[PDB]
Amino acid sequence: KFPRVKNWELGSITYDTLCAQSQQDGPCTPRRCLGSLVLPRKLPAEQLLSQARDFINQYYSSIKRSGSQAHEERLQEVEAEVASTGTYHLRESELVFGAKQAWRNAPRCVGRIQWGKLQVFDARDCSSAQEMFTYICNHIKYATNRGNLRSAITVFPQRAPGRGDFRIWNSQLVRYAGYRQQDGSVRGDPANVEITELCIQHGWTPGNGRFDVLPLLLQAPDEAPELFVLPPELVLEVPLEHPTLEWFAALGLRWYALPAVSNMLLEIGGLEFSAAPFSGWYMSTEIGTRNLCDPHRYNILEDVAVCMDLDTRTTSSLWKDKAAVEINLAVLHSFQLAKVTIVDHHAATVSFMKHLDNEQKARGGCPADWAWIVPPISGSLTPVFHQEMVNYILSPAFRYQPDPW
Amino acid sequence: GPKFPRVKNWELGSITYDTLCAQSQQDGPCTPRRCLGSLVLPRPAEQLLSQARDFINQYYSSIKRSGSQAHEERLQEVEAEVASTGTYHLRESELVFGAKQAWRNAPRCVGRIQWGKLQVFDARDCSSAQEMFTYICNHIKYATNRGNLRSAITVFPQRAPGRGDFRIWNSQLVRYAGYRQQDGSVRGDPANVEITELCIQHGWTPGNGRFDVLPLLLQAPDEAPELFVLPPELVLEVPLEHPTLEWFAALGLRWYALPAVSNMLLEIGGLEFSAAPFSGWYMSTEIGTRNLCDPHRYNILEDVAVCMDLDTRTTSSLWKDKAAVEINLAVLHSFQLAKVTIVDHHAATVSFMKHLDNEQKARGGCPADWAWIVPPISGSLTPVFHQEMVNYILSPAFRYQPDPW
Ligand code: HEM
Ligand code: HEM
Ligand SMILES: Cc1ccnc(CCCCCO[C@H]2CNC[C@H]2Cc2cc(C)cc(N)n2)c1
Ligand SMILES: Cc1ccnc(CCCCCO[C@H]2CNC[C@H]2Cc2cc(C)cc(N)n2)c1
Ligand SMILES: C[C@H](O)[C@H](O)[C@H]1CNc2nc(N)[nH]c(=O)c2N1
Ligand SMILES: C[C@H](O)[C@H](O)[C@H]1CNc2nc(N)[nH]c(=O)c2N1
Ligand SMILES: [Zn+2]
Repeated sequence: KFPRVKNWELGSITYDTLCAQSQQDGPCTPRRCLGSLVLPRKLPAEQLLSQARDFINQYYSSIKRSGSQAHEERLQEVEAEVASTGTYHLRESELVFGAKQAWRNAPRCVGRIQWGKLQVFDARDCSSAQEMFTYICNHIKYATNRGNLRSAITVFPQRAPGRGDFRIWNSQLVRYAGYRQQDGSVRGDPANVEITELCIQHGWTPGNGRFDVLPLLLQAPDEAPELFVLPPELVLEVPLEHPTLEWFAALGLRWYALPAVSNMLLEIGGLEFSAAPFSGWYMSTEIGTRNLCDPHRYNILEDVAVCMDLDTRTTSSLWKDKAAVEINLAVLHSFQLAKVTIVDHHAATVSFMKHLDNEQKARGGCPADWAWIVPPISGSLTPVFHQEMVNYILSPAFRYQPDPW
Repeated sequence: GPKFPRVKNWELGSITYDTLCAQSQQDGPCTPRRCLGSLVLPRPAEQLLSQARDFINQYYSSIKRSGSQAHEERLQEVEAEVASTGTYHLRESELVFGAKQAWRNAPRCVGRIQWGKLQVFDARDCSSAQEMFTYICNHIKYATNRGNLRSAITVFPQRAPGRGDFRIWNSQLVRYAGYRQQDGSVRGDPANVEITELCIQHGWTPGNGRFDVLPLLLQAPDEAPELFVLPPELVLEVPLEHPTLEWFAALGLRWYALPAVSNMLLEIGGLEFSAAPFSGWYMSTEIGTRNLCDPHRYNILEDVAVCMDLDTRTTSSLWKDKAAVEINLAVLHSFQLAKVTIVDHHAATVSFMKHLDNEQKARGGCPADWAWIVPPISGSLTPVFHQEMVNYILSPAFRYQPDPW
């Protein structure tokens, strides 16, 4: 009736009962599993009222004031506001609780042990792209904290029935340019070709390097996006070198300290926050393995292998595996040297097992997407490989949304 | 778009639609509410007839005689036989076709580019445990072929009306003993503790090494199972050494050549072959990553990292990743030196991508279990990591079944 969940390394079993709290359908059916898909195909008063009620219930329960006078009266306010206006507004503490919960509920995040520690900036009094820019700079400054990174989210004004959304066009707050060449190849980050071209077209003067930090395209409702250059001093970067391989630094590779996602929608109690960028810190495999070694990213494996004089002629010398390990080591080494927060995939997955255990006792379950939780190198060397996981959508939630153009 | 799952490759940017999933007649464990794709384990007159009719239609399509006189005569023959006996029997060529199709349909197999090349040993005349042993030995000789391995399956009599099943008790034809020690530790393969203890219960005199080959426990209908020692000359093994680390040979590690699953049930047109062991050749990660490095298997990572002089006190030295690469390289190198067929995870996943493309054209999709297809080291370094996959159950199929004890 409820899934039995087993860890195959330790032989232990739990039962997920939290999944019964889901009211939002994923992509799978009994005929076929679509759990490996990156995006869903997918991309009213009575229904808003019930999501609103359920969330306010979640909130008064968390502060143990469930059933109290304040609880009853808050349910009255939400109802009164919805019945008259078709929408409502959260109190700041509710917002803070909802933001933490959305992160707690995020199935693709291996960093959730940290979920209770989140600085929430209320930017709902934002009324212009210029104001968005100031809030975003304050966030970057707070979060970066000279390398001692602190989790944060900034929440811009919710979507409203009448008008366009507040949006940040960039997928992250820091992104390196990707310049398409005559010969179809890319200079810089192939993942950002399209945003790079949008920036240029809205007036940005492009450089010509592999690691040019992009400007931000910020959009206030029903207005053209505006371009804002991040002051170079706010964007902490880490030059990559290797503990033992001297030539590695001569690759001139680097990455930014702050992973801040800015294209996801935050849904809390039926309300939708179309711009609500959040940041934590990197797990090294995001940089070392994916951003640098994906064939459709910086694609440096071969280059590194040749520098290592590895036998490139044949897959069976495991040249790819050997080069990837060294690149992941260089990332860890460099971030440690620069005193910038980072976590390796072993430490991260161990803390996630602890999180799974915490959540079992607290909530009777934890929604997790095995394909995203298990790291991109050394999967079975981490405890999460051997752990069964149930994936489902709880609300508050972070969600994908269409690109504004 | 088409009303079938859309399937994307994120490396190449290419898109397909899976129409083959419509042919699924059996539910997996997922629902709209929660994905359970990461679970290792899942869970007749009128029913049999339709399963039979379906398989016969499959057979006649595969030979392009769909709707033909022979086709309608076979259908009639099948229902008459079911009508008077409650069961029916496959023609030889139907068995060969059904076995290949069960392999082709197996979502957890990365080796399926080879599916059309299977030697099908028909053993449906077998009537004793002694004869099972002869068949199995012949299978082992043929499949091993002095290290030039050839895929094969031997099929024993199907399940019958209230009569007992043919079963091989061992989970594989080759398994190393796992001896529980006084201190609670295990000498040998911890995977095989239960089967080892069953062997001793049935009169096997145990050894005391890390790599003692187990005897087979074989069961003819309604008989206690009988014990048979494999003649050592039939069991090809590869001593493990490393191409540059000279001390690696001194570890005395080894693995057997022939991976041969013996506990699975082969289902064809409603008929159930409870003993139908099949074999191919290893992908190297199966030995060097899982069998040697799993914490609950030989668990050699630390020992090898110490020999390599790694810093095992901190996760961030990537000592685990480095040791695993070398163990994997030692597996590849040693199999190559010994002239025993093996495939590395790069070559294997490349060939699985070719298989995906052949099957798109031939059948409009391919059922695939992403968590199983992606190798347990170097995941995103292989092309399959970036390939979305649709998982569903087609028949003919290999299924898990209860242990006979
Ligand atoms: C505290 C440090 C954190 C670490 C080490 C971490 C770790 C990770 C990793 C490795 C991923 C997968 C990224 C990828 O493969 O591209 C991820 C995804 C994600 N994380 Fe975290 N996380 C952290 C904090 C946060 C915070 C503060 C939030 C929100 C408040 C968050 C919410 C999410 C969401 C929604 C995803 C999925 C992103 C997507 O689908 O594009 N995480 N996390
Ligand atoms: C030809 C060489 C082959 C290679 C390299 C290969 C590769 C593999 C690998 C790596 C696995 C996963 C094993 C694990 O993680 O423990 C697997 C599973 C599987 N393969 Fe193959 N395969 C081959 C041939 C075959 C053959 C001949 C058959 C049957 C006719 C077969 C059917 C299966 C099935 C049913 C599974 C799932 C086993 C289970 O769930 O226990 N494969 N294959
Ligand atoms: C807070 C935090 C901590 C550690 N890392 C990060 C960065 C996460 C980057 C996730 C980017 O995901 C992109 C690129 N690869 C899969 C794809 C999934 C996706 C698709 C869409 C439409 C939006 C989105 N945010 N994510 C953020
Ligand atoms: C033909 C071939 C080619 C390459 N490799 C192989 C070996 C496959 C061995 C798979 C063993 O599976 C076991 C051990 N790990 C997960 C678990 C799944 C499982 C469970 C059960 C009850 C039966 C079974 N056959 N498989 C076979
Ligand atoms: C197709 C497949 O689902 C896709 O490659 C996923 C696999 N697992 C992942 N896991 C994480 N953390 N991030 C990713 O981008 C991906 N990509
Ligand atoms: C819990 C998880 O499903 C389990 O550890 C799976 C993951 N992927 C796998 N993939 C393969 N090929 N073989 C396995 O045994 C497993 N184990
Ligand atoms: Zn699923």
